[PDB]
Amino acid sequence: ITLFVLVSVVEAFIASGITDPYEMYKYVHVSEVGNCSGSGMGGVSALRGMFKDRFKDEPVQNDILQESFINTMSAWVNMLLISSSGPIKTPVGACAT
Amino acid sequence: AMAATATDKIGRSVPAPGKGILTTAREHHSSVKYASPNLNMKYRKRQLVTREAQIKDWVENELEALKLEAEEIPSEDQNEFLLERTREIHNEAESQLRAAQQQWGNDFYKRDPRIAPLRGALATYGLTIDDLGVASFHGTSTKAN
Amino acid sequence: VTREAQIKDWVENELEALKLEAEEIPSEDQNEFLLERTREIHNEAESQ
Amino acid sequence: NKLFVSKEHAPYTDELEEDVYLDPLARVSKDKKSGSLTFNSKNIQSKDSYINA
Amino acid sequence: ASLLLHVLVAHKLKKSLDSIPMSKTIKDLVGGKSTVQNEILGDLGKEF
Repeated sequence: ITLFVLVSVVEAFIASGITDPYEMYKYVHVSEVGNCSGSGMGGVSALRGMFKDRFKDEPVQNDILQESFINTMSAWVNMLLISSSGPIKTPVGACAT
Repeated sequence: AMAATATDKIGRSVPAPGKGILTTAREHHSSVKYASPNLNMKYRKRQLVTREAQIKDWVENELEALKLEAEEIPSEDQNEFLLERTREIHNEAESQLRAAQQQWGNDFYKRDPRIAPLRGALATYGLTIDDLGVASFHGTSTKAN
Repeated sequence: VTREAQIKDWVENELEALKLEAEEIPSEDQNEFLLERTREIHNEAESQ
Repeated sequence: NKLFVSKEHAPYTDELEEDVYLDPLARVSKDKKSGSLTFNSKNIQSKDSYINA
Repeated sequence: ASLLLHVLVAHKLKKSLDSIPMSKTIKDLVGGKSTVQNEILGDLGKEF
């Protein structure tokens, strides 16, 4: 799910003619670019590795807990692309997030 | 009196703590010779009081024009033309007043770069930075945090 | 548009009182007393 | 296949990180050497960014 | 000790032992993920 999100954040900046995210920081302060994207469940795959793939002693990462969280999608977005210190409010709205 | 969220910076460690939230103290010190009248409550209050009066005769002036509209075009079923209208005038009046209260009392520092969010948050109540007595730390008991 | 005008001579009226403050108490290092202050007036004006 | 290009650095050096978070007028400029968008020591807390704002 | 230290650090990183030069350091082989620096560190403790 983080791959879906990453690819669209990229494609969405392209749709906006922002080619380098840091161009925002020509116009705005680091603290005024935010991320309010949200998930219903999301991380559903890491959740399984945590609850089921562990239960079988199958090899599973030591931080699948990281990737199950609804708000680490927005975190990798900011850690790989955006570098903002803006707001980070993450919505769980189920079928309407 | 304030609440903020802030991300950190480019990284690769998700579980890491950062200094994004330090931005709530951001203010610009490139010029700090003479006192900002803006910080001074006595000042702001006067400015408000002027707007208060300014609003006063706006409502008087509006209520005047209503008499001239009723004295010439509406019938003797004038009670609800007068109800619906004066009601609406007093709304707008209070709305303007509320916005003035807002401009000079609540949000005076919003558009000011010399007043940090944390500063002004306290400042609206006549509180100085020194007045923040206690800091409730997260204090996880981890070395990192 | 009424408020716009109302703001207009508020800024004029405020800028007037600034001349009277500088003409009597600040020295010939008046450039930054005037910078910092008029700057702040125009902020408040735009905010209103 | 260059659509996603992971940022391998922040716009601020680590030893400049705090200074940026605290100046509300700090903004990025093209670097000479790298040509990429960074925060300069000369634009963080400057008189010129007060005037220019 | 080369073959044992290599197989263990190439395993925690999931890349063949050709992808890993023993020339490099554990800080560079990780990239930034300090969970995986903490794992390679504690694993070598139980080992040597």
